[PDB]
Amino acid sequence: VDDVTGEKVREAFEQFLEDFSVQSTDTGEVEKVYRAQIEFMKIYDLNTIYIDYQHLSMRENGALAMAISEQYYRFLPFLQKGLRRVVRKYAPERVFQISFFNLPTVHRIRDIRSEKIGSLLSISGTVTRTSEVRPELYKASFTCDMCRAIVDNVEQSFKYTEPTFCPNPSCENRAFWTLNVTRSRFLDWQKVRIQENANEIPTGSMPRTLDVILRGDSVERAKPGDRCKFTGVEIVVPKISFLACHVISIGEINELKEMVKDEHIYDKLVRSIAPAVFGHEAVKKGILLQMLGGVHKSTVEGIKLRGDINICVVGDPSTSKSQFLKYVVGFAPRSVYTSGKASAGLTAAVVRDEEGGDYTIEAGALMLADNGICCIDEFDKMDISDQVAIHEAMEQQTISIAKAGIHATLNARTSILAAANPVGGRYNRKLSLRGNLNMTAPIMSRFDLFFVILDDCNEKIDTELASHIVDLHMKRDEAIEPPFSAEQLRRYIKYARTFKPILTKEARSYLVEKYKELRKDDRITVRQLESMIRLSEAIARANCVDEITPSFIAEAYDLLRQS
Amino acid sequence: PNVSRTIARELKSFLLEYVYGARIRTLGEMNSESLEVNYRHLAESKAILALFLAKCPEEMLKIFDLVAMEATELHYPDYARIHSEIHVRISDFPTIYSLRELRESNLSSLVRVTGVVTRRTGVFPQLKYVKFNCLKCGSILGPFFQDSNEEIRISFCTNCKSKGPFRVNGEKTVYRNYQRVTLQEAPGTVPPGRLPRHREVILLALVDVSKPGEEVEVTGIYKIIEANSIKRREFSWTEEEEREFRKISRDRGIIDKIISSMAPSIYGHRDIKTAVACSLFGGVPKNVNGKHSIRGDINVLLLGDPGTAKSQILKYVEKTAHRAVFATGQGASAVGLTASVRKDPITKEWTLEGGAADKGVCLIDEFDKMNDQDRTSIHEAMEQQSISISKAGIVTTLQARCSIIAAANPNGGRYNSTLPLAQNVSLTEPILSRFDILCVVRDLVDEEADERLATFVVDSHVRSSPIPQELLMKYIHYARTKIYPKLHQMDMDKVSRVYADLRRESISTGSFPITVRHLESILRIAESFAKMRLSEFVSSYDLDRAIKVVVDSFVDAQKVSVRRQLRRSFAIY
Repeated sequence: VDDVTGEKVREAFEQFLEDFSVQSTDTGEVEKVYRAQIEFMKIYDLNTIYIDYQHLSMRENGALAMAISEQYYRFLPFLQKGLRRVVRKYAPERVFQISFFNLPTVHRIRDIRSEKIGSLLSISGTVTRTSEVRPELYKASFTCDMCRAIVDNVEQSFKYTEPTFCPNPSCENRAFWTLNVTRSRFLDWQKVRIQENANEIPTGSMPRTLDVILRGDSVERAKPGDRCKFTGVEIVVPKISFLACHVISIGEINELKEMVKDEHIYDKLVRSIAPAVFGHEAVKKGILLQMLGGVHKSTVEGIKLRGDINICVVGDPSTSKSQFLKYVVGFAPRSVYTSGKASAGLTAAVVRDEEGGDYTIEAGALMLADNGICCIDEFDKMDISDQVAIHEAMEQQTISIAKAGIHATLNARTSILAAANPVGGRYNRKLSLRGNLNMTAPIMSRFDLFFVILDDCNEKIDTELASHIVDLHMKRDEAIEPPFSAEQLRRYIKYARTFKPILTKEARSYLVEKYKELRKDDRITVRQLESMIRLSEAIARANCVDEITPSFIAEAYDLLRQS
Repeated sequence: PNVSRTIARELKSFLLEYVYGARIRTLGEMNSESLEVNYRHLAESKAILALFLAKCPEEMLKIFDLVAMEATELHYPDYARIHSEIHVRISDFPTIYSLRELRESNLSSLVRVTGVVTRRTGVFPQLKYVKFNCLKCGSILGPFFQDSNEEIRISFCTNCKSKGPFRVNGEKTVYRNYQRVTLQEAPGTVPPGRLPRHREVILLALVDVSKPGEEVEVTGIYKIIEANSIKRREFSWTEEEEREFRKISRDRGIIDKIISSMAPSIYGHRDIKTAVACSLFGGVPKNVNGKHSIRGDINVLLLGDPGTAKSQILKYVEKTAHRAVFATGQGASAVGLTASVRKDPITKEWTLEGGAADKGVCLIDEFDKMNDQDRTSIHEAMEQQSISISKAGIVTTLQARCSIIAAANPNGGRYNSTLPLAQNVSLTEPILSRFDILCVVRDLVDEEADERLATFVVDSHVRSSPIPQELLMKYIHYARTKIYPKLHQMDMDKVSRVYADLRRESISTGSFPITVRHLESILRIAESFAKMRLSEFVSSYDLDRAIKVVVDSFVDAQKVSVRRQLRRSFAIY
């Protein structure tokens, strides 16, 4: 019933591609950019086009998009034949790849049913493992047993096929034709592993993973251990796999412009980054400034520097310092939490694949997050191997894996949130931080800020804390409630993240005196100076001011003096 | 086609009219089967043959071997009794491609690619044909199988019409000689942020003449690359840049300018970068009558406080240098010293591969945090510039003459200056003796250092006289591949006089001695400074800087009680 519907949908798709030219001068009326896109790729001949689904959803009141959207695998050669006919008529070794992107709905891996078999789908998640690219047979040149005649056979992406009848009536046999590789176009075929994101896992469930196939020039773009979003077709494999065609490295203005014009935003921000915790404004300040970094870019030579903020919390037992740990992971999308004591895995472990007996690098705790916060609870009960792997991952913003003869290093950006405890639990003011923390100097270094919490019997704030604890124990109390929700705070974090501010001369002249004042207390070296420099642009982004004044760096100087 | 018949008689007339007679007599007398043809020769003769070789080399190779065997048969009688086929070696390919430019358009064509060979396999079984035994009726049936797929499942018998279990019969089957090496992209020419790719190469008719862990140039066809010719000889220097390098090296004492050009991010101090520059520039390897191989590399060891920069500098050095890979690693380490013999699961065999820099520099971060295998492999590579493989049926001694730049931290964070370095670090003396230069930093306090260090590191972050970086990295490759400065016995004996004072004074006041390895180290540091100075030989005052480099490393690697040695070395300072 689709044999006469395929030519009509081919005519509709080529009418959509033929009736839309470019009239985009002076930001006037809109019309699609496809003919100039074909005219641009005429020189390079890659034929790996990108067609927006939002731009295709306006024709036939969306009904053309809804009919293509369910019968995509049954309409795909008609669409590529219509694309071939329009490039054969508008332009004079021929492979084609049509990619669809920007779907209005983002589907998870747990909502995949069998009602969407063959339809298009948007799958978001994180890549766990990757497979080295291999040639895809696609179409082969079979030769006959007696005719010696060439036949161009088209595979169906299932398994090694074979024709049935010879086209030339010189023979009618069904014996074994022989394969030929000259006249058989080959496309790189990669198989990667996608898995469920850490913020959308059900309670007690397992993060179920799946294998997704990818062809064309969409390969060698997906970086391992990065949140990715694919758009493709659900194809069954003799298992329900996936075929992707589009790759992207993923991971209101009336409210944002209203929130950047006032003057008391930062004071509600330090008490709204953790509304369940009573007290501890310094820890909330470091947690709020530890979500967004800055000035890492490129050194005047050619090496990247550590532009991130490392935050470590210490103190006595039974405090609310783990509550922040439970908040970050419940609010930040780029946040991976580990227990620490029960943990190579931290620094991205190595696992083998039997095809070539080849290694792949699993991110684990260390490389799972991108421009985010990796939070490690119980940092002092870990071993020596994972802590020197953390130190090897921290001196240079990269991680190295040396296994089976191959050495591979990669750029992983993370902000360590380390929760530690003393050797005896109770924090004594008798000695230094080094003998009480019980860890070596190097792993103690490259940490921008330390938060020490000590408790005692001070009734005036203690009765308020106990009343807040017993008032919290009810069905959704308003006591916890912040001055504004997280709804505008997420887009504010993203808007401050894409800002990129810079320092001045007065700030540098006050910074040299501040480094002398910090070194007069004396360990303190260049790393703490780099930590307060990185916290300066983070507080500049949080207060949304471009050129920084030294008065906002004075609060960071007071924060360093408070620690 | 019959068009090959007018091609054949064209090149049959070409070989008698060009050096090809000398080429055919050298391949015939050495009972050789490899014939050498430059691409430029026949390309100047006939560009249509070059276009046919660039388009269809598989059908172009069916004419070459036949006309070579015909020329060898009329030049030498009965040559077909011993050698049936003679192949050709297509060299001098003009368009050298990279491994990341291998695309679908380069299929079924000639391509010259650069790389590094690893996990080489020699004379390992390959499959061309098969047979299968059908167990139900017990019958035989056979097709073809090449070198890319796993195997073509046969599940339909002739008369059984059954799905029974089938067995592989290779007891009537083809004879294949297979030698495939996993080639990889070199780390000295990879763009930053990207990863080096890797391919599989087939070697047939050219086995065990390649060295693993070295740069190689292979010309073959692309389909999996089927190599035709191999070359173990190989951002480069040109004619317009080579005259200005001698003009720059002749004026204004460039050794200190290269030192100031080494660290642009921080101010630092010259003790780390002097050892770093002399280790990257290196010395010269010399042998006497084929034996007594001295190590031309310089392995430096950094020590000091955790806060101080040790990784940034190493990373910068690696970026600046050629074939320098920053392996680092602690827990990850795996197979030590990149040299390993191991089994491989793709086809179930034993192979050897030297991991990832035979001429390069390897960078190790956190030297105290390693296991037994990667300490013993680097101790073998520091004792000798070679790693031996003596297992799984193979015995190969591969080049491991790579310079070592290692960084470490002491036990406890603090350096603890009232104790020697042997009690400070967990390492012992023979692994410390391979490292000639031991640079160590300490802690500092007053407004002066606060006025300079913080301002230079904030100047490095507020911005997004010395030698520029591009000219410096081109000068490294230009001086390391062309000159070999020796020494002349005219007045060099004076250093044997001063070593005679300097050895004796280490017994009476110091506890640690000075040996002949320090003399070999200062001669290497002086010839490295002569290499950086681009001279014909080592000068008389290069040894003054060499003895200053060894005094501020050996005296600084001890207690405060060798303080009299700070003034005892002041007479030669």
